[PDB]
Amino acid sequence: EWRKSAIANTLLYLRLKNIYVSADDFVEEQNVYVLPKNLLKKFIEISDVKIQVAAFIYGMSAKDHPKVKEIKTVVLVPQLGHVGSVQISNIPDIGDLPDTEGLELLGWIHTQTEELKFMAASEVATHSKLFADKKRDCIDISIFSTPGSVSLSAYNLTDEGYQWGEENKDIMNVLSEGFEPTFSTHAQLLLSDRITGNFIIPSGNVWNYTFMGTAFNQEGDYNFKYGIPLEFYNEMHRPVHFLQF
Amino acid sequence: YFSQLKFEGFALNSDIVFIHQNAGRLLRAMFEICLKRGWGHPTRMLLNLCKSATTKMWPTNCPLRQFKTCPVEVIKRLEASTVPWGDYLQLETPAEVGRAIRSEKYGKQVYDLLKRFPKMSVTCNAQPITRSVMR
Amino acid sequence: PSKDDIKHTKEQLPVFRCRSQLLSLIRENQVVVIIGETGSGKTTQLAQYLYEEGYANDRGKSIVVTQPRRVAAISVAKRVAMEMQVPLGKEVGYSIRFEDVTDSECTKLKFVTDGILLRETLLDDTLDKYSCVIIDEAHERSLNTDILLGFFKILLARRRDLKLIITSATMNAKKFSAFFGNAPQFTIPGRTFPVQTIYTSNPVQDYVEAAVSQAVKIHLANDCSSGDILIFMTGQEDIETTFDTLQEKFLQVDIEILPIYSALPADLQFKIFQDLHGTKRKIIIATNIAETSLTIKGIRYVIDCGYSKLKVYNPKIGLDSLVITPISKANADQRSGRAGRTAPGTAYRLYTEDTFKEDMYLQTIPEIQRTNLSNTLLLLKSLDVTDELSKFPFIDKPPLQTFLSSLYELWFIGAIDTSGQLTPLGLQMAKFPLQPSLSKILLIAVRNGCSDEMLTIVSMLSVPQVFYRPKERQKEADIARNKFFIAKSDHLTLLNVFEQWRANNFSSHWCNKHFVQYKSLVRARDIRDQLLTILKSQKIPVISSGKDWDIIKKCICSGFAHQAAKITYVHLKTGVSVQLHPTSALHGLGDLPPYVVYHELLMTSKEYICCVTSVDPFWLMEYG
Amino acid sequence: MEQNEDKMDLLEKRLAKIQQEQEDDEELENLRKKNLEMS
Repeated sequence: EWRKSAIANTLLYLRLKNIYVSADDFVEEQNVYVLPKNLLKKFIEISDVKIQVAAFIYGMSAKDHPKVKEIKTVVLVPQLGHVGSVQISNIPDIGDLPDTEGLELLGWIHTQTEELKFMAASEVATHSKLFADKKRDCIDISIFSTPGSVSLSAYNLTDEGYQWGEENKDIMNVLSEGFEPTFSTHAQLLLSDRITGNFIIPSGNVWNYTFMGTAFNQEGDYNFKYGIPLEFYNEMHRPVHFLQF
Repeated sequence: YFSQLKFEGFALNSDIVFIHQNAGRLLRAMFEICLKRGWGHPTRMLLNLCKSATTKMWPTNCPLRQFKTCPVEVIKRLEASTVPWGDYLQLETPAEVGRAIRSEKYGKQVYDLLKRFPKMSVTCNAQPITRSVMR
Repeated sequence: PSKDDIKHTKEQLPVFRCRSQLLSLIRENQVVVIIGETGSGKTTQLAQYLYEEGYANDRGKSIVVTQPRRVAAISVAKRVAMEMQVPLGKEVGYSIRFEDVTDSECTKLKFVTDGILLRETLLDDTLDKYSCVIIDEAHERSLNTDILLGFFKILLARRRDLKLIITSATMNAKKFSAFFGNAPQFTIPGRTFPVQTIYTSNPVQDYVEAAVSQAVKIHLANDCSSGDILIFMTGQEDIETTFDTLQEKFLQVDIEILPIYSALPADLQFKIFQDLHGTKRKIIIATNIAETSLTIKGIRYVIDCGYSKLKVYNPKIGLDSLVITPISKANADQRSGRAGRTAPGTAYRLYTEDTFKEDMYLQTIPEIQRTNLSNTLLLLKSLDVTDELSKFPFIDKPPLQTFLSSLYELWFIGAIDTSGQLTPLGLQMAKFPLQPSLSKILLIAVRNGCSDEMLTIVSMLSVPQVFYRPKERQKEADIARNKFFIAKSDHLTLLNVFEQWRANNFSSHWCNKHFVQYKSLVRARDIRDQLLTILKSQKIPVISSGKDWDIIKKCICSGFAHQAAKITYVHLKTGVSVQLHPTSALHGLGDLPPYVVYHELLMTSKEYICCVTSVDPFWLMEYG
Repeated sequence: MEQNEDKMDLLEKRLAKIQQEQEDDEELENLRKKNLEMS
């Protein structure tokens, strides 16, 4: 069934002709996150039409306004994606790489097939699982991606939402255990051509472990580097296909 | 052909030979077009397809399959293993290669081949000459 | 019959409708989980499907299929070799403990015990002589199984070309899938009949008494023809009291009533498969042996008492408990699916729906969560999984104190250092198929010079149900045993049994005369010859101590220094008071040796030392 | 009830009782030695 999705993924660059960003009336009194448009474009181009794909975002404040958090790096990591959810390896050790100096971990960015105005249960669960004990101010940037279009929405999570993701250590598909949309609040995201970010990728290049579950260690202590990310169904994600044939 | 499949029907099993004995030129022309136009992603891919046509193997296959003198058992074992080729390359000692194959005897020969496998160390720095021109 | 119909049989199974989907799903995934229903015929079919699909040849090297049972591996190997029409061992073969039937090293399909495969992972961790592995009956969740689940999850990184198939039941297929990277489940229908289920509207006061009451009701409210009954019960003594009770009810007011339990002699186990007449009804009263180890034809009725005799290790006390406990939901369903084999049927459950919902857990707790693990941890250190063991990916992790206690045991024995790392003594002990104490005592018996006796005593100590003690004949059974009595111990009495058995040319009739199980004795000799082979692989000399049996007792102190007690008996380290099991040569309205070492501590009706040897305290600080 | 007048938990209580009994003598001997030191 991957074969159809692989075919479909070739056209993802056409979805970038419709980029919608969730914006409310501006507030200078709270943070704004700035995503480089090139990062968004490439992230969509490597993604999948159905399966959730995810990465960490790293960045820092400009001098002009401390509250303007420029995203500088997307860190794509060993993961195993599903529809509606994704399993992500730990927050990467990247600190021994060049130019990582003075980067914050800003949070995570990911694809979804559903369109919402709030963080869903799998988002609140994975977001809590990643950030609850570590750095609670980290945002989610969710991307609805659908034929013709992508829609970007950024959220902070409440401590009620963090606690709910601690109560819900795992999600069976519709447990709905007093989940509330109000666990999440709108965060100011801007998409910028004025700045260009880059990618960090795992040192063995491969990040999509769909065909490789045995080598996915969700606890795993992976090494990383700067590099151009592979697409979801790249040959190197799919070595068995070339062993069968 | 890139996978070296086996065939029964003489007509189809000569259609394939005609295809591969043309493939090299055609892929090299496609590669040239992309390199001239400046399209990095297809240029890198097309270089791998040119190599694949030359070598009768895919990028997911290891270059011990490109060393014409290599024993088959070693190739197959390494293609099963998760260890990257760029990782197996980093060995400087013959005994270590023997362990890496799980064959002492072949470690001696394959070490020679590894020290023959083409390898680069690269450093780069940039200098701004003008505001516009970078060396 | 005959070598033509064999193929129609294979084509007529529901697994054949989906044969192409099966062999495609294994092409497109390196790991597959399979729910195979009872009438899928999965076990014989898929192995042939994958060999015929080509992997099994010198292209990929052999296929292996694990079983949890020895007799299963042989029986399915015989069946599949005959479906493939080859002499067994030549292209289809098998490899189990004491018995490798593979006439070529390149034998293409190889059925095995999960323990045999696990043993082979130590000598070749990549298992490069194999292209595909099938874990059959993995819902039984054996220790070896559960270990291989983690081991394969890591090893298939190290070998992309190794294909893996895991069989599963419906309670756990999602759970198995999620552990294995959420890799795809495949569900095959089976040719199975409906079973009507009936909860009891209340808790029963005594399930034995309800069981006989419902047995007469099913038997005589129907006329007695054309529908046989299976009744599940917790143990032999409970079971034997039930036959007595049910025969009398017929004589007050035809029926054939038959036992089955693992301790029952094989001739009387076998007869339950033979037919019954029209107009007469068969009824079978059974332990959990009839859930899975044995398969009965013409059963249409089930009575389930809802309780079972589960062993759980208490690590705090260091003590096995055999507890009459509620069963799992899975286990209840497995009992229910004994009816419905041959034709549509019924299951009567001596418990309520709510007790099944809450009081019964869904899955049975896996063996690995409830047994001493020191054999496991020894092996899992022996293959160089380090603090990788201390963080090892099992499906269902053993309790922390169980792990730490097994670590403490290994540290005590000197298999492990104060950091938690394997000693060479550890590595040597791990090459025996043994719990570490029994390897410690054999290695020590070399230096002490009693290897020859130690081999047969350690062999006898491995074996269940060595003596037979039927309901009315406790005196005669013990009288026959007491002809072999050693005043020192049960342990040296086992030596006298094996010596006298041999002096009678290993006679089965002598075994029966003296109330000893010949199955147990032949297995002891098979183990002795295997352990002798392992010693000759480690080049150890098989020295005899002769009549200086104290040398053996000194060796026992090297292995069993925790497992010691003193007369009121009272445990050496924890100080809890304990009892000699009434089978012991040292038990009675009688004998009382002051200091004691023992083979196991076990709570049954009482907190019993299972079998007993006398000791001098000086040996306990000599050896530890 | 007039005419008629967990197992592991009771055993764990017997373990605690036997430990408590044997440790009391050492506690008392510590007090007796403490009294000699104070004297």
